[PDB]
Amino acid sequence: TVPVKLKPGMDGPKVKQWPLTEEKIKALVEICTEMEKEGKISKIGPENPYNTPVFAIKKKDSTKWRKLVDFRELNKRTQDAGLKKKKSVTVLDVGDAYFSVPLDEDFRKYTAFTIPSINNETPGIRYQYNVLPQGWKGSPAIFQSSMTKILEPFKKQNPDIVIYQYMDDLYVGSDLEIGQHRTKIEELRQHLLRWGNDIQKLVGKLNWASQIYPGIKVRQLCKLLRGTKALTHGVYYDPSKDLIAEIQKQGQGQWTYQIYQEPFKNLKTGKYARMRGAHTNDVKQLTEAVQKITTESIVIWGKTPKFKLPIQKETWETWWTEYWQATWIPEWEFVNTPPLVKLWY
Amino acid sequence: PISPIETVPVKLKPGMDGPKVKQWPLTEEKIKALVEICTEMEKEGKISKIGPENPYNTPVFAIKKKDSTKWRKLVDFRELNKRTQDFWEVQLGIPHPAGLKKKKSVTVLDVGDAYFSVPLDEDFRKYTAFTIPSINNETPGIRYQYNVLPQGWKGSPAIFQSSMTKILEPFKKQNPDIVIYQYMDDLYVGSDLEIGQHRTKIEELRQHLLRWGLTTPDKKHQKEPPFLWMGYELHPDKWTVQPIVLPEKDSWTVNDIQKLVGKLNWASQIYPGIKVRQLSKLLRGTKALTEVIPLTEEAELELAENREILKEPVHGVYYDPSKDLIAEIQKQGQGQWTYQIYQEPFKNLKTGKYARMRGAHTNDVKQLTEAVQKITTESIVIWGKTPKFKLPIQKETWETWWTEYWQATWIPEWEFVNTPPLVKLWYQLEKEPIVGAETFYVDGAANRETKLGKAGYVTNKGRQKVVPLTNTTNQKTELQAIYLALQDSGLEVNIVTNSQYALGIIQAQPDKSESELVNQIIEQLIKKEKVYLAWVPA
DNA sequence: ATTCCCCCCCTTCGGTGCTTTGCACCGAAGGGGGGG
Ligand SMILES: Nc1ncnc2c1ncn2[C@H]1C[C@H](O)[C@@H](COP(=O)(O)OP(=O)(O)OP(=O)(O)O)O1
Ligand SMILES: [Mg+2]
Ligand SMILES: [Mg+2]
Repeated sequence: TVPVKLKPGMDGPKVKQWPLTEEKIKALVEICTEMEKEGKISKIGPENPYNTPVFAIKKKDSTKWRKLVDFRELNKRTQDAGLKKKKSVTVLDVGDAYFSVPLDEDFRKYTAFTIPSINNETPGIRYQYNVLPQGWKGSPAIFQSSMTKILEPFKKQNPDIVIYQYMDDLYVGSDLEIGQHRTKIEELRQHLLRWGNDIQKLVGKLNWASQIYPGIKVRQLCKLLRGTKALTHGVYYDPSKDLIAEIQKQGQGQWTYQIYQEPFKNLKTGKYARMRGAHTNDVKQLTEAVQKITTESIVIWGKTPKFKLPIQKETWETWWTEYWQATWIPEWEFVNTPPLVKLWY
Repeated sequence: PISPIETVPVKLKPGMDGPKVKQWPLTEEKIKALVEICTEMEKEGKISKIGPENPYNTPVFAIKKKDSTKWRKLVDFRELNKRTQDFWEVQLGIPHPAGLKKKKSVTVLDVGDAYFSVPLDEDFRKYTAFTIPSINNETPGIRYQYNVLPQGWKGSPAIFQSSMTKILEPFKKQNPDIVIYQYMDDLYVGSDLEIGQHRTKIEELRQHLLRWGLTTPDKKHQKEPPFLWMGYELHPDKWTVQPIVLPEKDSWTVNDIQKLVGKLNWASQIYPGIKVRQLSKLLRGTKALTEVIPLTEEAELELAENREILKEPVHGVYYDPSKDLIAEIQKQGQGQWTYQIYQEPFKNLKTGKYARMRGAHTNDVKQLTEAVQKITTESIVIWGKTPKFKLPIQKETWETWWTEYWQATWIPEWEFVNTPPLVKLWYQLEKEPIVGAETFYVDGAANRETKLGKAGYVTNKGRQKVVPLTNTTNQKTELQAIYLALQDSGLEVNIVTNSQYALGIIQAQPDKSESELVNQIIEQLIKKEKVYLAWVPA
């Protein structure tokens, strides 16, 4: 369990820290100062060359700021249909019991982060973890391997279905779509805090011929075109490849997403619409869409997709942290090219 | 003497070794200077005499420091630096004088001999060896090994800063009211305590620093305003940049113009509406940093304008957390923008400018939403909070852009000031085909090898033109048949291209671009009333 | 003729990726300014 190492060939994260707000910096300071006295993190110096970005989020409970570390390179560099119950399989979070298992001493130097300061009045204050953090891909494995002794007391005489997840939120699988809001969370209450043109457009849409489904003609469709007229299922996901997610903005706060493994072979397709509300806050809808697709890839497949967001880089980097309310931070590129061909999807 | 601070454990990248670089010849002046600085630093215990270790030697040199007649001894450690482990730098940026509140009690204090006061790891002092040369010619030359932090190593900056922090920390727990800005070893101490009472804590901070062997000389102890801090002349209620002297010359070499652009970029954070684009375009092409560039006409009046802004004195003000942050952006033409952050009219916190061209073809709406993202992050850096904007664009002009753009784009809480010139989109493309319009099927293609391409169009009433062109491309020719569909049609025209490149360049409403072809298309998309476009792959 | 870190701007040049083997975008590196 404890003995963990890095995928052979690379060194460790060296990501810089983006600026933050006082409402976030103060929360991070009050969280780090409190954690230091519990022996969860420890101050370090510049002699550690590693760095991962940090920030804080207000979870939906809206009672306290939770800390978040952009532990993405530390997962990309680390080596090592059961939920058909109901539909939107749902659960809370499991990240506060993670502190009961210490990090390996040889490993702690990689999980280093920096706390910035307003107006840059003081050089950044660096810390490194001492217990298993939240957001590292191995941490659920090291924790589960020894703590599965508690993944049975909640069962007792309860078959239920499957469960599991990826980062920290151990999702459940209760088929019961009733109950007192699933009041059966008694052992889950334990061992968590106490360790333990019409023709033109239509032929355009027929360019989606052999691309998606091989074997089409699209010739009698263009019989009334190309001249001089007045313009007046069965998907295959190999569990070694990465699911890819594509998002397109279609106006009026309507977004379309398609999860595909290979190009033009989509395993999932959907449309997320929020109409007005966020209204001008489009970045809040996209960010919500991202927390909508991702968990879906978790419930049915298991791994987060790589998102080709239709947003600009700077806008996303500036505003994505404010609306984020998820422990995972998926990976994403940015589509700098009109995915608006000719009224498709 | 040398601070009793613990040392930072430093190793070398696994496998590399110390620098055996020779000691390049030095002028007798700098020889005397070096021997004097080195003799005193020897007695203090800063540099220890070296014997028969390995033959590690890094060269030495010496420059005149600040405006003083003192010399700074430095060491070319490029070779050690390349083989020394990597360090995460802690300074995440420089402090700006407009994120500081007005304070009745403020002192500027500087640690003297800052680097040569922190210890250096004993198991690394060897590699820092040096050979002060001989005053005569070949006299052996005393050689020493640095015991303190060297002024030229890569880890020295980070080690001093992280250490100065652990020295100021116990003093910060005792004084929550005090406000300390520590940039390296420069200290800005401010509180709203009584002047007589304040001084008494500036006599106690000094003793706390001295307990860790950090002398604070009372010659560089600024006690009364106007303080000189971070290049700024901070008076008690107003702050300004120290005097900026723009070079005045007849011939303008490339380096002189680079210096002018740098000074005007530094002078644009307080002075309003500084432009450098007409001068920054004299640096595109020529790479000879000595070619005598002749000053044009489009840059001479611009330089004169920049000089007239720098005639009268301007000043900023201090941050007032109670009030509100406002940012007023003004378009200045040719892709240039200005902005002013303030809390009351005619009293600016800091001015600025935006003149970056991020892309090939872009309009003013995108160029404004980029400037908004710049001021937004600069404010999150300086004040930690997003200001409220006063953009000169109509609410519906931005609403139509937000709902007819495939990308997600935002501007935070903003408001519209009716001052010319308002940002606007110069043309629009219809949703559905226009009834009773001449239809133009345009197609242009070339031969990669021969470089000449033919481009033409076919219409619904006989008209059919085809034109050849040379030095073309299978995309640049296609974007020319459209230009032939705009140069013959009336005020209403329907265009049916066949290229995904042609549409994307056209469907983003550009108003200016480098391509003379795209600009010529834009010019004729403006004089046209209702243009329409579509793509069909036949 | 000599150095080191940090922030910024402006220009140049080489990956990169989709494609339309060319064009557009992006990061890194020269130069300049400022600070210590
Ligand atoms: N030109 C430089 N080259 C390299 N390092 C420098 C340079 N200027 C300053 N530093 C570094 C090392 C210095 O100890 C530290 C602060 O500089 P500074 O305070 O001006 O010098 P100092 O404290 O050594 O001399 P003084 O006695 O005049 O204060 O930053
Ligand atoms: Mg000093
Ligand atoms: Mg100084």
